[PDB]
Amino acid sequence: VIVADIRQAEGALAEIATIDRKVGEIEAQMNEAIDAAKARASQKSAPLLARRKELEDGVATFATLNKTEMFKSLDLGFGTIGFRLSTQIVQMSKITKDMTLERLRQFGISEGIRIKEDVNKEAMQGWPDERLEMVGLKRRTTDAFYIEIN
Amino acid sequence: VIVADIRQAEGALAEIATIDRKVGEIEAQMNEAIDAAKARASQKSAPLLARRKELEDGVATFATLNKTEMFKSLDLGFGTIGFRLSTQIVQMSKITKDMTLERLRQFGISEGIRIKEDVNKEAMQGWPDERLEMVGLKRRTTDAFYIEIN
Repeated sequence: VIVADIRQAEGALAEIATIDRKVGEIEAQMNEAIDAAKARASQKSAPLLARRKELEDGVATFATLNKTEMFKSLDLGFGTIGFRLSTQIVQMSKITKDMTLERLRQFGISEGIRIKEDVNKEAMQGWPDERLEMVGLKRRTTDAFYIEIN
Repeated sequence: VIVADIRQAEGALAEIATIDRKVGEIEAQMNEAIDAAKARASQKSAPLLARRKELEDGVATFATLNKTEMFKSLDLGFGTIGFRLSTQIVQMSKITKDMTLERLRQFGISEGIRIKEDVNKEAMQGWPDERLEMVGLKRRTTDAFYIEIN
């Protein structure tokens, strides 16, 4: 396209604003198709997963109440049941994860700590250009074109 | 449900494995409905957004080539066009964001730095219970029931 004068811009920005209105409504129909699918899926499978619970439980009390004689891992053809040992490391009772860090740090244990550092671009903003230059940063100042539909 | 004997478990784990097979196929149909919607949406709007580009550009060269006389922000009824000043702070040319941090830190500027610390649960794992206790951590050891379909 070639926009040779002010009327021809006016033109373009009516078309553009027609596309925005079209597109943005293509994207309403998709979110109705997707909305509907998520709703069918979850409609049909809520009762199946309710039933799977009852049964899952079911076998559970049975396998505990009968535990001592019965087991490792009893094969049931359709799959295995049984008991497994999972160790997890967790906070002590009244101790937050930040208190564990400060302790790791009081004791000098840096292997205990995971750090992710980042530059604070907002204390930066109120610096002069020279202070930025010393920390390896520059203000990039753009004059950019904007079409801005109503 | 009440699973009073080994045959009745066998029962349950055939049903369960039927649900898993049903559900997990409800969830294939949804991802075909959603797959299809994302594909219609993006089919109809690829040409509309191609056209929006041509026009967007279009007005752009026109507004630059004609810049000095023409502008702030010319109103076109359907919306505004023009030029705006956006300042952004960015890395200097051969300087990574980690070198800017180390510099911030060489100079003692802690306001420049954003930290997010975290406990390394993997150096933890090879600790005795007592070392954990001092940093406020405990090994929680669970014996859990597992039904595990084939």
